Parts: sequence; C-alpha cells; structure tokens
Amino acid sequence: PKPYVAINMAELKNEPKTFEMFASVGPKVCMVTARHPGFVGFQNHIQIGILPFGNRYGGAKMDMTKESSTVRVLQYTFWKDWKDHEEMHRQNWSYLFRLCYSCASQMIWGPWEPIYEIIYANMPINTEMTDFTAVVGKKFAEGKPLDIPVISQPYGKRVVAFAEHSVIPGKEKQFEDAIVRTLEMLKKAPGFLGAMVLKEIGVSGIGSMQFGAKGFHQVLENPGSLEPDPNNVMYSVPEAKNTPQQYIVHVEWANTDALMFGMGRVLLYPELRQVHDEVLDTLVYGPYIRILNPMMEGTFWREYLNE
Amino acid sequence: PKPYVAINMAELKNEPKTFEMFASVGPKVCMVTARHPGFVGFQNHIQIGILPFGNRYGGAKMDMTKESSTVRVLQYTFWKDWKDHEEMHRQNWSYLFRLCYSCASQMIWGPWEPIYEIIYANMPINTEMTDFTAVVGKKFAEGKPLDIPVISQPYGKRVVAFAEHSVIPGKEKQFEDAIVRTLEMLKKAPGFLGAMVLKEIGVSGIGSMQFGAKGFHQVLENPGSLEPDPNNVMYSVPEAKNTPQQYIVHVEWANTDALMFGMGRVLLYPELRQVHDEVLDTLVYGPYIRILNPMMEGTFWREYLNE
Amino acid sequence: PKPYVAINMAELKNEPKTFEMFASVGPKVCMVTARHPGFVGFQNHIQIGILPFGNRYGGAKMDMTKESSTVRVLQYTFWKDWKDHEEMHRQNWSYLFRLCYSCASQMIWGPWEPIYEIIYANMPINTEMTDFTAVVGKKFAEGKPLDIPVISQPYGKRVVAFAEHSVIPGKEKQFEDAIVRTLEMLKKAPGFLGAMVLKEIGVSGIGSMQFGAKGFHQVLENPGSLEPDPNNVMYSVPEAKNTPQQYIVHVEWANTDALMFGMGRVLLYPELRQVHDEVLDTLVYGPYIRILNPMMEGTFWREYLNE
Amino acid sequence: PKPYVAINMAELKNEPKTFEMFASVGPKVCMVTARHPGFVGFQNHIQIGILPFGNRYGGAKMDMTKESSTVRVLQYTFWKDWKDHEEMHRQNWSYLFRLCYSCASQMIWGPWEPIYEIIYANMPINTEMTDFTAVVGKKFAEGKPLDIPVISQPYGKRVVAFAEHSVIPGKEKQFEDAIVRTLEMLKKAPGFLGAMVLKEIGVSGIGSMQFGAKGFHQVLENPGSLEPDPNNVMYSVPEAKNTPQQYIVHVEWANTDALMFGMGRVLLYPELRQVHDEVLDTLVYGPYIRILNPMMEGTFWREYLNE
Ligand SMILES: [Fe+3]
Ligand SMILES: [Fe+3]
Ligand SMILES: [Fe+3]
Ligand SMILES: [Fe+3]
Repeated sequence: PKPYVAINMAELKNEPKTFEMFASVGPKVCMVTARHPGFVGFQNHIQIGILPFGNRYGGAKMDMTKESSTVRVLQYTFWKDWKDHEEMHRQNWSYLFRLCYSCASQMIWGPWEPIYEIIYANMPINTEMTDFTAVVGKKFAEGKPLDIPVISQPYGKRVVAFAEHSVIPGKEKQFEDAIVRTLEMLKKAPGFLGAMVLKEIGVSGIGSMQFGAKGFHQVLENPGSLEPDPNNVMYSVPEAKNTPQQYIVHVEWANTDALMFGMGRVLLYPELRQVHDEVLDTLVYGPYIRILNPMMEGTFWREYLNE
Repeated sequence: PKPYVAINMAELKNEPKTFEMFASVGPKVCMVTARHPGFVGFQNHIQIGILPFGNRYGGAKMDMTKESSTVRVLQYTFWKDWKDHEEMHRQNWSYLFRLCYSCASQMIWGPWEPIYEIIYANMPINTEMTDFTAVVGKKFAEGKPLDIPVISQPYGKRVVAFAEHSVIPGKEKQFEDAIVRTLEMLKKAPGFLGAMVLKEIGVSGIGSMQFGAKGFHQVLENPGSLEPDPNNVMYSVPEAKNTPQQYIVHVEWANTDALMFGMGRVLLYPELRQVHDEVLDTLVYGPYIRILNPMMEGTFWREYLNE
Repeated sequence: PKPYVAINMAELKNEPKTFEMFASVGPKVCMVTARHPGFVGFQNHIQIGILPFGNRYGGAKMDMTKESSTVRVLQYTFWKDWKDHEEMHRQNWSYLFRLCYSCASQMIWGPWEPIYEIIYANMPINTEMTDFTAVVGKKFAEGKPLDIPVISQPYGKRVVAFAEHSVIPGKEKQFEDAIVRTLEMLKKAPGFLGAMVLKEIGVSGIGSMQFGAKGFHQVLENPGSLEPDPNNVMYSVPEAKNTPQQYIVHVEWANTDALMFGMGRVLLYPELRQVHDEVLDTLVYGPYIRILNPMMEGTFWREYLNE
Repeated sequence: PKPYVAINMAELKNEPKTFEMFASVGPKVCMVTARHPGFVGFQNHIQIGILPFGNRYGGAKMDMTKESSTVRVLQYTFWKDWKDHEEMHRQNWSYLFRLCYSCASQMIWGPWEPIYEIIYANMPINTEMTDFTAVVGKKFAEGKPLDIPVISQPYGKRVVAFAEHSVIPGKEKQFEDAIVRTLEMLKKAPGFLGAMVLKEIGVSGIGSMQFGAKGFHQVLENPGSLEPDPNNVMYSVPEAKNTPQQYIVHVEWANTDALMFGMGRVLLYPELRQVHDEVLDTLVYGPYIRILNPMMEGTFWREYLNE
C-alpha cells in the first residue's frame, strides 16, 4: 500500500567533515528509526545540482558538486501511518536528538521536515544488474512477464528529479488530475525508472527542531547530551500544512541525460506538452527541479509500496 | 506613512560576472521602477552570511562571502499602495522583462517576490557622518531635540538582521503583540539603528516570472528581446499569501558585533528574554536570521515613512 | 509512418564558447520547434570524424575532435509533412531567428537546410540499458518476441555513419533498389542499430538564411533583435532540389569499431560486395562517410516512425 | 551435495613481493591439491577491509587496502569428505610443504586451517556477463525458468561478507535455526549473490604447521627443501574443535554498497531485525565481519554443491 513520507531537509557545509559525519551518524539514525514497527524504509538523497531549463537558471547545472560550497540533503523516511513517524521520534528522542545534534557543527539551514501523502505512485522495486536474470526467470515462471520491471539500481546508481510545485488555491484537483495524466505519458521516455506525487499534509515540529520558547533555549544551550522537552512542540503536523498547497513530483531516471531529455519530453513532444500545459496553468510556484542522488537507502520501502 | 514592501529574492553564482551585472542592470531596473509615481524608494541587499546562534547553525558565520559559491539578493521596493507595484511592472514590462532577463546567465534560484505590509516601524532617515552637525543644529533650532536620530549610514555602511518567522495559525495576534513589545525593548541595545516588522500579504506572480503555460514557454524560449504575455499571470497577489503566516523582523545595526550581541539581548537580558519567549511560543518556523548588507538604496523611502 | 526530415547543417569554431551556446540556445530552439503539431521529434548530431576507407582519406580518422579547429553540426528535425517545417519557421520566426542569430559569433559556414523524404527505414525505438527487461517482458506478453529490438542507446551512447551519395541522372531507380538490398543484408553485422535512406526533395531557404536582396541586407545589418522579412525567400523547397540527385544513407552502430568493420562488410563479405557494387556503379559522388554523435535528441520520432 | 571446507588463514606483509609469491606459488599449490579425487574446488580470498557497523569499528572501513601494512588471506578448499583434505596433505607433503615454506619470508601469522561442515547453503554457480544468454536459453528449454540464477561473477568481480560468530554452549540449535531464517529473508536484498553457514568441526594440524616438538624443530631449522615428519602431528582434526562453537556466515554481494546496506537489512527492516535478534542473543563473540575479495577460484565447487 502507499506509505506516508517524511522528508528531512537540511543544508550543510560542502567539506569532508560533513561526509564523514554522514557515514558515522547516518546509519545510527536509520537504525534508531527502524525500532518502530511502522517504519517501512528510507531513501536518503544528496542534491547534486539544479535543472537549468535551458538558461532560465543559467547559473545552475545538473552537477554542481565540484563548485558548490554547500550540500543539501533530503532524507525520505516511509511510514505505514504518518503518526508512526511522530511516535518514533518521541519514543526514541534521547538517542535521536543526541545523534542529530552532532551534525550541528556543519549545519547552515534546517532541519525542516514536511510530511507528505503519496497521491500517485508508479515505482518499481530496485534491482542490481546481477539480479535481473532471476527476476525475469521468476516472472516467466509465474506467468506474468508484463510485471518484469525496469532495472532501477540502488545506492547512488541512478538519479532523481525532485520537482517542487505550489498550486493556486482552488486549482488542486486540476493540478492532481493533469500531473497524473502527464506522468502516465512520461513513462514512455527512455531511462524512466518511476514516478510519484507527494502532497504535503503538514510539518513535523519535532523533526524540524521547532519548539516553543523552552525547547528553543534548550537547543541553543545544549552541550549535546541533554534532550529538549519533546512536549514543548506547540503545533500538530496538520497545523503547519502550507496553503498554497505544496507538492513534490519525484521522477527517477537512469542517468542525467535521460533526466534532462526525458523530463524535457513535456516540452518537446507536442501531445505531452499540451497535457502538461494544464499543470502549468495551476501553479503559484515552480516547477523548480533539484537533481538528487539517492545514495543511502532501505529499498524494502518499495516492497511495502507494491504489496 | 507606511508604504508596502515588495522583496525580490534570488540566488546567483558568486563570481565577478554577477557583480558586474548588478552594476549594469541594477541601476537600470531602479530607474525604470521610478517611472511610477507610487514608487517611494528602495533598499537592495546582498546576503553576507547567516547568524549561527551559538553552534545551532555551526556551519554558518556572519560573513560567508569569501567561501560561498552563491550570492543571495533581497531587493526591497517601497510603494504607496502595493497595487502600484503591480501596475508599474505591467506598464513598464518591455523594459523590465528584458533587463531582468539579462541576469538569467547567472541565476540559480528565483526570482521570487513576496509583498508585505509594514505592521510596525521604528526606522530613522539615513545620514552620513558628515551630515550630523547640520541635523543637530536644525532640530535644536526648531525646538525638537527628541527628533535627532542615531547615525544610520547609507550605502553599505551598516548591517541588517533579516529574521524569518512563520506563525501557528491563530497565534498571529499573539506574535504581533509580542514582537512589538520585544522591539520596543531591543532599541536600548548599543548600535541599534531601527526595526520594522513586515507581514506577507501575497506574492507578485509577474515579479516572480510565474505565468501560466503560455508565459512559461515564452520565458523558457526567450532570446532576451521578446516579452512574455504579462496578462498570463494566473493569480492575484493575495491569492498566493501563505498560511502559516510569514513575517520578516528586519533590524538594522551599526556593525556585525552589535548585531550579534544586540539581537542576543533577547536571550541574555532576563527581562527581555521573558517577553521574547512569547514570540517563540507562536512559531511554526524560525527565527532564521540572514545577515544582509544594504548596498544600493534610495534613502528617501524613509522620508516617506516618517512624514 | 515515415516522416519527412529537415537537416540543418553548419560548421562552427571548435571552442568551449560554441558548446556553451549549444547548451543554452539549442534547447530553446527545440522548444520553439515543438510548437507545431506536425513536429514529431529531432536528432541532433555533432560530427566526430570521417571514415578513412583504409588510407583513401589518410588525413582523416573516425574521431578527430581533439585536433579539429571546427565542429560540424547536423540537426535532424522530423515532420509529418515537410510543409509543416516551413510553416513552423514562419509562424515562429521572431523567436527562431533571434535564437539562431545568437550562434553568429561562432559560425564559419551555414546554416544550410536540405529537406528529405525517407525512402527506406529499418530503425528501432531507443532504449536505455535499464529499459530492456521491461521491453522484453512486454513483447513476450504480447506474443511478439520477434519484435524485440536491439538496444539502441539514446543521448550520445551510439554512433552514426552518415554516407553521402549523389547519383547519375537516370540511375536513381537502380541506386534505390541496390541500396535497399544492401542494407537488408548489412543488418546482419554485429552492433548494427538501424538504417534509413534519405532522398533530397529540396532546400528550405528560410532555414538556410537564404533570402532575396532585401532579407540579405537585413541579415547582414542585424543587431540581433530584428527579424528579416520571412516572406522574402525567393524559392520554394522543391525549386532547390539538386540534380544530380542526392541521398544520405544513415546507418547507426553500437560503437566506432562496429561501424568501421560493419560498414566494411560491404567490401569484405563477397556476397554483399557483389550487391553493393551495383550501388557504386550509379554514383557521381561518394560514398563520403561522416562519423556522427547523436547527442541531443527527441527519441519519440521513432515512435511515430514505427506506428 | 554439500562439501566440507578447509579455510587456510594467514597474515602476510602487504608489499609487492607478497603478491608476486601469490602469483607463482599459489597456482602450484592449487595444482597439487587437485591431485586428490576428493578435491571438488577452491575459492581463495584476500581481505580488503572490515565492516565498521556505523562507527562501532570506527577505525575500519570496507576497503583498507591502500593503508594496511598487512594482507590477510582466507583460502577455501572444498572436499567430498574432510578426511580427503588430510589425506591430500600427507600424500603430497613433499611438494606442499616446500611450496608453502617459500611464503615464509612474507608471513606474520599463520597458517591456521580450521575445517568446517556446511549446515546451510544457498549458493549459485558463477557466471560471467557473457554467459547469461546461454544459461537463460537452457533453463527455458528445460522448462525451469525458476532455476535461472543471479549473475555471480568469478575472479574478483564480487565481494564477500565473512561474518564470524561464536555461540554460547547450549544455544547452538537456537543460533542455527535463527541464522537460517535470517538468510532466507536476507536473500531479498538487492545484489544478494548467495549465502552459506559453516560450522567448525576441528583444525588441520598439518595444514597449520602445528607439529609436536620434532616437527616444530624441523620447521624452524628448515633450509626449505626438507619435510618435517608429517606423522608428528599430535592431534586429530576433531580434537581441536573449539567450544564455544564457531561459525562463519558467508554472504556474497554484487559490490560493497550492496553488501553494506544489504547486510544492514537485518538492522533496518523491522521484520528481519526481530528474526536476527534471535541470533544475537546466542553469541559469545561477534558478529565481526571481514570484507573479502574472491580472486582466485575453482568455480566448479558450486557445480558439485548444486548436484
Ligand atoms: Fe523525522
Ligand atoms: Fe517587483
Ligand atoms: Fe529548420
Ligand atoms: Fe589444507
């Protein structure tokens, strides 16, 4: 079934010390998260660049890692129910706060952790190139060769287009209907590895280190080993839901060229351009497209999705 | 009287060609904006860094200009009525679009142009160090020594704390009352040069290059000398107003140390800390504090303000 | 069905500034071209080299990119009807001229845009290496395993043999019959990815910036933002059709070794050599064989082709 | 059927002279070992690193080869009956001792040669990427598509997780049952190439150069061309079996990322974590996980295994 998604977002200094702490503390945070039975997996991304849209963002390119002074992370965790995320943070707060607080020396912005519902998903399980023979064998044995997926390789061996959209109030249904029609056509582009549409339902104050006064002072004054009062979060998840309504259109691709020309199909192929124009008419903001590398992940999230 | 404020925000590559285009294009844009009789002035900022709050943003410093790969600009224009902003943009679209388009080669994000009402202002006129003798003489000559301002030096000779806040729905009045009480106390800190509170009322689609499908394709396809259809903006300014409600607390300071310890007064001086705690209890997001240099400005906006 | 093909040809300086403008302006031109509902896609090439044919062109090699002072581009656009190409240019001339004129600073020769009919096509859809599993599954589910194509990878991951031929007047049928027999045999060569035969039907004067006197002056005097009169083209497409008749034999290959030995099959395999000798007897000029890299492309042209 | 496994373990200087000895001596030893009809194959490994378990072994990483002063080898030989290994050594002692002695100059620790029974195996035959087309063909031809294996590439083109465990006396059955459940679930991880559990039954004194006094003096005094008395081994294989009982859990993976996150599935996927917790409760020692590269091998051992 469709899980809910929490996306923890932050911007950190682009230096070895940051990647060192990703490698030490990141696994620990994931192990802590996995203590909760409602956790169904994760997909952790680094932003490598920004899609330039010709020269609309002429200062950007799809891979800016060499030049950029910062690194943005977008850490997706998947949950049977979004309340499971809120419970896990609170049940495991002494570990999680002290783990996440160790990233402080490297932080420039964040953490900020919006929560989403998945309103559309066309996403395969991941497979390594070594796996495909057995997958094909099994699908033919089951008499379902139509269910043989594309090869979507895990652990940094594909790329993601993370397309931000905010929608005019009243135009949500028009956006949702048109984006799904768009993505159903998009899937014909070479190197398409799957797509999903995330609709924001709110924000996790605790995941965002956003407390009332007491907890704010506790964060600022922390030696690193003392939890802020987790009951000093002043707002529930839905209270922070944005209007204009926010969506992420998340599309996965074999490589950055497939991403550039494949996402470009919505502009270059007249039939699809006409459908996608119905999306564009509904927007307050976007599409703004970040190029992400899914590096560290728990691929069983897709197994849950496709149950 | 209080003007409305439009703040055009963008992120560009941090390199010489960018600052060269600020020098070419920026003055031209301001001159075009001044064709409208409702224009009352401008204050254009570059972000120099981010307030670290001890080590909460431990990768940040107040001056990050030597290491950052990007530069963020925040261009304030002041208007008798916010509709004047919208009218100026449409009436001068040929010039403005083609001027702003020249910046595309350097752009990474933006433009994004929220519009604000000023709900509180304690801001002086600017004066150079050479002016103060005549100001003092003139105020004493008219029997108004209370109207002698601090010396708030124009053109890059002071610094701004730009503090972003978003507020729990329903707590807008509590925030507003609390922040004004806070700023009325803050004005005792040494080096304090004034403060104002901006409350978002909406977003200029045209200023943000956010059109429907027709205008989006015109933007992406543009050789630089053809206008997108300015009538293809699909939402009004208020239709884009965010909930949670967004505010900017804008506080000016003599220098960055005065800024750090001055804004710090709300954490360090117990009586003020108690008042400011009432602000903190209302927030969804923030305070996140950008450090800005007001470089290019039309100082007469303050003359209008203080009329 | 078989579309028509326009091939825009030019030679430019082989320097970064040329490739910078390909990345900036190329996409804009494609987006403009896609405004016409008769546009069915595109395949844009850079010439990497020339086939030496032993040492017949002993100064050449298949990859000359490191040494060459120029770069030749051959931009294929595909059209339901060739008249569509002519309408598209006229209907969108404001944008298109101004975009293409921005290439001026780098141009040495061109543009020159002959138009072709396809008289023979054996060309597959493109697929990425990730896609093949699903393609195989679908064709078996459909009971059409015979229709499983080779893997012809998009976006610079294969090579093209572009073989120019001109034919003795009166021998066009003999050429056409012999070249098809030849290509039907050539498809056995390892790494063969498809072939088509293009027969020239004329030249687009507008696409070649070839006007009467009035438009010629307008081109030469242009500051960059003023279109020449698109109605000052003095000849229709068919009026410029060459005699001797020109053809392109376009053959795609997995890599340059497969290209060299595979194309060489017409010389090395006696049974094929006998068939291809019938082609050679009909020529005025050729075969002259350029080695091309298909970098930017709209792969959906093959979908139209194969319906 | 399941063979028995002898694992010869040694630590040598990490310098070129060592790898030169591997290249000349190693193939000779394997040829001698092949003189016995009970020899069913071999798989020889170098340790490339150690799994850090987050930062539990924070000084380790998966590939330590550039920094390490030593190199550990783990040479697996597979035997129809374990007694065959013992007989082979005695029958071929003049050659083997003299061959193994020539490694002396490079040795820091070892040799040490425990013998194992295989209590669980899910291991495929190895195939090169060239082979898979024919394997698929044959399996479909015999109506067994379910038996198409993953592609497990020989000769250094995959990696091995070598997980050491020692088990509380009396908890052997619990460990064995829970480890099998764990590996049956682990096989769903991307990149999984097979697993087996080895249970120690004893140690080969002769393979370990572990003699009584007579043979010890002979080894120490050896010019290189005189055998120690092979009848001076003082203990049988089972007499050296350890309590606490030792096991190796040997898991093969496409690459080190698949190994890291895949082995990690036992910590990150809640359903598998619960199962693996049952293994963890049984341990005296471990899991301690060496990362191995299987470079030189006699792949036919898996053919024997899978008959
Ligand atoms: Fe979270
Ligand atoms: Fe504006
Ligand atoms: Fe053309
Ligand atoms: Fe042995």
